[PDB]
Amino acid sequence: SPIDSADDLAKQTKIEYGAVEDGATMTFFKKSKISTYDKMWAFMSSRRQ
Amino acid sequence: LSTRIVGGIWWFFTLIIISSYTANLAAFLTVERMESPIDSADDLAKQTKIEYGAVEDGATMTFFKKSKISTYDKMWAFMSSRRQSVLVKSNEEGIQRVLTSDYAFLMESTTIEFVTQRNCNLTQIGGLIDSKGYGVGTPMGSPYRDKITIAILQLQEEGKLHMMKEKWWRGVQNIGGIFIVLAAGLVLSVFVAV
Amino acid sequence: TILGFTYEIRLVEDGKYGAQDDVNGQWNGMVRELIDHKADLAVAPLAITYVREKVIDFSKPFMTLGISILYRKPNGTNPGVFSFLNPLSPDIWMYVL
Amino acid sequence: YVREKVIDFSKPFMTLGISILYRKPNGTNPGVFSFLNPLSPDIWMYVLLAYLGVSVVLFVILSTRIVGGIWWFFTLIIISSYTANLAAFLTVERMESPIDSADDLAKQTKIEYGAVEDGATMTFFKKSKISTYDKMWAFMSSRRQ
Ligand SMILES: C/C(=C\C=C/[C@@H](C)C(=O)O)[C@H]1CN[C@H](C(=O)O)[C@H]1CC(=O)O
Ligand SMILES: C/C(=C\C=C/[C@@H](C)C(=O)O)[C@H]1CN[C@H](C(=O)O)[C@H]1CC(=O)O
Repeated sequence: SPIDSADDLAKQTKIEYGAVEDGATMTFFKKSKISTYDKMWAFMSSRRQ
Repeated sequence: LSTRIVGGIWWFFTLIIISSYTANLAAFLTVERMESPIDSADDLAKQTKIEYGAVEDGATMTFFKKSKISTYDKMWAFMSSRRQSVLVKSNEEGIQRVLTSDYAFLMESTTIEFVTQRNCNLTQIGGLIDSKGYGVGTPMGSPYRDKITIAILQLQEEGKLHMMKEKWWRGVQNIGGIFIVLAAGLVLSVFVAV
Repeated sequence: TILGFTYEIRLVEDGKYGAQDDVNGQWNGMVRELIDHKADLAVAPLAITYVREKVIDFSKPFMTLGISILYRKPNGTNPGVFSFLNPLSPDIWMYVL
Repeated sequence: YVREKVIDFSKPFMTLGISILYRKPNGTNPGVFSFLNPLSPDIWMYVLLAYLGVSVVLFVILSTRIVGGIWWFFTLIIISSYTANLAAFLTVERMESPIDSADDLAKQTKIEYGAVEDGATMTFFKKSKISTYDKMWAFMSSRRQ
């Protein structure tokens, strides 16, 4: 289905997603313990390059 | 000769139309039947579209604080992230938030049983996540300090506390429309037949 | 009926089943009500909490329960005729006409 | 190792593993003895009334062409709807599968699964680092009571 949330961004790994390396991004969900943002952090750190 | 080809063209054109309609109807019924509602606490532990919460100032929040379940820990992390935004103090504030907004409210089974007897629009999800007792504190040397397990336990065995508990809160369609359209077509055919 | 004692049921002055403040360490609410010269005897259960069970003579709970989720339920129906009302456009029915 | 560091064991006379006992999927066999394996009988009563109305129309009687067209479209819509419902039921049947491994049990939370209270199996799952067994142990600790 159409995505409409970051939860479905965490669910769907076919669409690649990331952010800026340094700054507020990649630090907010790095320290976060919410499972959606933790899975998104794991996916982004898997594709850090 | 050409009229037979014309009728065959209409025949498989109508076949193509009804095959497309059958495919769309099958897709709609499949996506409707594939959907599932919330039926566990792990649904709230994973899905973050529906915001949730509890009361403030401890009680359940203390069990969130010292949680070791590692899914209840995720629920505590989300609730601490949304402590200032989506969280209420009393039970009635969260209960109306369930009815108004897409909100789920974590409570004891007694109050949830009370509001589901009160309103038929409410439902209970999940079993006993954290086993919680309710009692009455007692003086030192009080008779009911020992008689909570002796006399008040005997009143519970006689069900008088259960008598108070049971005293206070106690306890097609589109096819028919298609048939209506068919009857209207029968009416039109009789009106043509006059 | 157990004892025959006299009692005056009264509202609490804080309105809280109070926990502590970790910036101060003092325990407030009903826990402070048992230390602020009202009743050294325990009164309120504050449900079950571990430090609340460390109060002077916390009795056994008479009632047992658990924590679950209250959630409103969704409901919907499809009355009338909806074979003509597919997610496909009515211009397909115009093409049929 | 929690028992080996306290008392002494011999060499094992036999070796074994831990696996899943489950009820066999043979049984609950659908047939015409079991009711409502096809759809609801209200639609069948409605099409019996439709055939009765068609017989009434043929009794009381260009116009027959549009009677046949209306009957053709009505029956075609009803059979297409039954086909779509049957296809949706078969798709949600084949979409689910019987459990074949531990991760298959870990994904589907419809079937409850646990072990013996404080046994060596639950001790193994508590001290497990693989994510499938960690998820299964998290599910077991969720329903530990
Ligand atoms: C896009 C961006 C920085 C990008 C590149 C360089 C200059 C850096 O990260 O230092 C900013 C935008 N404002 C953010 C902040 O204020 O932290 C910062 C990173 C972000 O987008 O979160
Ligand atoms: C509403 C409430 C706690 C939340 C906020 C304030 C009012 C407080 O007691 O500090 C209480 C009511 N009785 C429960 C208890 O004794 O633990 C607790 C919430 C509940 O679990 O229903």
